[PDB]
Order: sequence, then C-alpha cells, then structure tokens
Amino acid sequence: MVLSEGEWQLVLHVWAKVEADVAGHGQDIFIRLFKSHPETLEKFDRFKHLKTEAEMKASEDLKKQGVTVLTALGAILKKKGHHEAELKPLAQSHATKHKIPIKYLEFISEAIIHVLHSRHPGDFGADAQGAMNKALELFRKDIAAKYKELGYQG
Ligand code: HEM
Repeated sequence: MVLSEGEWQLVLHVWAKVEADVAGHGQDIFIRLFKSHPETLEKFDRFKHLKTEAEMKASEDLKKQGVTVLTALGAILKKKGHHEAELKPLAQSHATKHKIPIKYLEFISEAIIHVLHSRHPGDFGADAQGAMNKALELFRKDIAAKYKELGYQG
C-alpha cells in the first residue's frame, strides 16, 4: 500500500500532539491493550504479575516501556513509508525473541486508535483516523512480510 502525502500529513499532525506527552500516551495505550486483550500481558515477563489498572498506572517499568514503544513507532511513522531499515531489528526481536503474533499487533493498533480518539477528538476526525489506520496497516503488512522472511510468519 502507499499513503498519499495528505494522509501522512494527517498522521504526523496528530502524532505531534502525542509527542507533547509521550509517557502519558504510552501508559493509556498499554492499559487499554491489557484491559481489552488480557492475553497480551502474558508476553511481558516483567509485567505479567500486574493485577489491576491501579497497579499498571503505578508501574514505572510499564511507563518506560510505553515510551520505548511510542518512540520506536514515531521514528517509523516519520519515515512516511521508507522505514525498511527501522523495521528490521523490530521484526527480528518480536518474531524470534518475544514471539508476538500479527494478531497482537492488530490489538495494539486498536488501542492506539482508541486513545487518540479519546484524547484528540479535534485532530482525529474520520479522515485523520482513516489515515492513521492506513499507516498502521502498512506497518503491519511490512512487519508480516518480514516475519515470513525470518521464518516465523506468526
Ligand atoms: C507499535 C508496535 C510495537 C512496537 C513499535 C514495539 C516496540 C518495541 C521496542 C522498541 C522494544 C525494545 C527492543 C526490542 O526488544 O525490540 C520492544 C520490546 C518488547 N516488546 Fe514490543 N513493540 C510493539 C508491539 C508489541 C506487542 C503488541 C507485544 C506483545 C503483546 C510486544 C512485546 C514486547 C516484549 C515482550 C518486549 C520486551 C520487553 C522487555 O524488555 O521485557 N511488542 N517492543
């Protein structure tokens, strides 16, 4: 797939708002993911034991992880499709070390879209959401292709 420049613009416009508070958005997204799809929490040996949303909010390690994730994703989105170098180490660790199925990347995509919709309604109307969904589908398609090359296609 290929986004137009006008689609990238909508994506990078709402992303600039996210970057005003990366740690806060990171928290909201992971809590939404773990509440919505509790099976995903099992993949994290560091967080596995967290029982409630209160415990999740209070975890400093969870917050650092959310910042790690959104910083890597932001660097990919700012490439506007030219993200082959960035995807390689990402696909290799998630396929081979962490073992993260594509299905779970769809779950976190859903969480990202939920949280931008809550926090940024004015910059996240229907067209901006369509563009962000396109940018994440592109991300997933290219990651899935890399999984397949790496021997996982999970
Ligand atoms: C927007 C999608 C995602 C991005 C950009 C991303 C990014 C990262 C980055 C940069 C790291 C640290 C370095 C590395 O190990 O590669 C990491 C580690 C990790 N990721 Fe992700 N990730 C994503 C989605 C997921 C999802 C959906 C899961 C599981 C349900 C997952 C599970 C893990 C695990 C288990 C680790 C190791 C954490 C630790 O150090 O204990 N990732 N991820």
